[PDB]
Amino acid sequence: RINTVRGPITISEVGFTLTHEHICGSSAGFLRAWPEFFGSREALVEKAVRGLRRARAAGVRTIVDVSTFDLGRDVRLLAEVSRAADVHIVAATGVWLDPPLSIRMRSVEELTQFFLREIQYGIEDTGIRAGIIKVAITGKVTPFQELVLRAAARASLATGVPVITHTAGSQRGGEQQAAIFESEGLSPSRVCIGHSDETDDLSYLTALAARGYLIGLDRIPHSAIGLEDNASATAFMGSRSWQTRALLIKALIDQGYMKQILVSNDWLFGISSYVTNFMDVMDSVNPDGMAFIPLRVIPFLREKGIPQETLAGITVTNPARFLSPTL
Amino acid sequence: RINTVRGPITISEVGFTLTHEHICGSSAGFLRAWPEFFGSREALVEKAVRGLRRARAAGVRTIVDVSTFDLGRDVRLLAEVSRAADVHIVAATGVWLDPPLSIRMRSVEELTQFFLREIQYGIEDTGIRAGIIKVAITGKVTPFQELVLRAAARASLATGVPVITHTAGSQRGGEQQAAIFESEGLSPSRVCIGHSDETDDLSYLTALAARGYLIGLDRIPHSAIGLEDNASATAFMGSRSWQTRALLIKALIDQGYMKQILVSNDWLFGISSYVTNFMDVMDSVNPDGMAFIPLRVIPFLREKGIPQETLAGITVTNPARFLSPTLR
Ligand SMILES: [Zn+2]
Ligand SMILES: [Zn+2]
Ligand SMILES: [Zn+2]
Ligand SMILES: [Zn+2]
Repeated sequence: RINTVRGPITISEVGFTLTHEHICGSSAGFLRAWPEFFGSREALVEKAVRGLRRARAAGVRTIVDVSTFDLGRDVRLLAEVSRAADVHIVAATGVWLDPPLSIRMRSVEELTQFFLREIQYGIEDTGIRAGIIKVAITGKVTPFQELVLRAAARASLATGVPVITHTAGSQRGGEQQAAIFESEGLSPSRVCIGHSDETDDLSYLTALAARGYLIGLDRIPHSAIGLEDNASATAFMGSRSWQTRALLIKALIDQGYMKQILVSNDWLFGISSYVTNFMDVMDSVNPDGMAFIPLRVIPFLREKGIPQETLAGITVTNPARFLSPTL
Repeated sequence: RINTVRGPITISEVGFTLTHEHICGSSAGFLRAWPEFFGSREALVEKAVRGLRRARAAGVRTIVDVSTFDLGRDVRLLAEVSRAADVHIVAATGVWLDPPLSIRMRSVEELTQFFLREIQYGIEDTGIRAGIIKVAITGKVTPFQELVLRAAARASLATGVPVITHTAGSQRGGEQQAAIFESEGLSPSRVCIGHSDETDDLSYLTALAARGYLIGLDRIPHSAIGLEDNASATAFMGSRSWQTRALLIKALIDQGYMKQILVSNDWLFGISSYVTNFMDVMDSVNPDGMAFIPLRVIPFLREKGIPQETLAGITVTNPARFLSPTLR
């Protein structure tokens, strides 16, 4: 069974899954301290519920919210929006790219204990347990990021929950991450090398898929094409089209690696960790929000001749095998 | 009136005040997410209540907890410990040295609105209003720290609540802060240049005092000594004696600026923002905790011939004048 913000669910219940999403991208404590940054907490909830409901109508049954403590994960927000939209949400532990001093001063042993608290006991005082461990690196894995990766591996080995990575910009990084994970004895089948759609290096992608890593092609709608006069949009969303990103899905299928593909949007319904009003920029690029994958990408890939059964295995079977805890 | 974590109090109720203290030095959300780092939340509360009751029995009536959002300020923790210890606690807004992306991506106008929120409306959903604005600088003041200082000056000018600064480094950080605050139209009498005991540069401190700034001599027990095999120690503590720090208090009094002096410990009862068990290092050096000022420093100054009324001016009158919201 898989832990969600509404409690444990069976594999059969998981359904069509978006494996890399966010309700809100923020900072620890920030939503609670300055909700008016988002208009109000109520407005944010409304926007998230509407948008998750549209994804539900398009067939989405589960999302994995890979916001960590330092991304401002508010598991009570997740629970309220999950219940109202009636969509499963898997919450995360781990460490992203903005750890405060209380996190980045910690040892690998301490970080391991923190991840285990969140997986085995619960997040804060809620009893809601994390279903995945999220880590993030910047180009060259820093000494601290390597501690985070080792603790993630150790916590995955103790609990069976999988690890999902943020690979910054387009600098790849999967091979450096995989080296550390394997030095800890972690199976590649418990790891998703995320944001792998940021690169067109098919040799790089295929070699990781061949080792049994899951490949996250998970920022599919992000594109700043047409927004070249907005430097912050280009930096965040890139200059490649969504079709370019989506065609990597086809490319890995064609190389025989359909079982290794996880697809998502990396969307959110509010964001404070970047420039002010950036949510409006994203919303103008992709009005479909989290429904972008079932509404646009799935038909696109059918139109390129990929069988329905193959797309169902990528959107249903792969996420379930990935999320089901496995020692 | 002055806002505390238990509501408004009158100036006469403030009493002997420690104007630069912390219940817990942490990071936003961290006490909620990992209370077992401190043993438990219950263990932290119990230690803080004992430490504050000890301070109260030594004469303290109010502390100013200058923990910002990014220092993990938990006003519910402060309210609980204040009620149990019967010691007033004034809470802070502002930005310290560890702003997350959601804070450090913000404009001066945005940070002004955030500080105003915490002073005028309340912190989080608690209704507890900040009574001071805390800012921190390093070196010669970074562009972001300058933005924070200006937002602080603007929030001070709109509300009358004072500003207290963390002055780090050896670049006479007080003068850079004063120039920025004065460019905004902020009165020096609304500003405490904190951690001014970190230097022995008396001419520098006197000159600031003469301009009307309050001088925070507020890390007196962090002087250390005896902890040479501890690197984290003298990197965060200091290599001076507490008596030499305390003699700056007398030096400024003798120059004629007793009413410009604020004295404190910069203590806490838990800390997660540095090395693990740094709390144990601190407690070993200063077992008096927040009672160090009244138990050690006030007797030391009395022995050096500073009169009662002068000591009461520094510990009761100066903090009341500083904290009372004043648009001048
Ligand atoms: Zn990411
Ligand atoms: Zn993401
Ligand atoms: Zn300080
Ligand atoms: Zn302090």
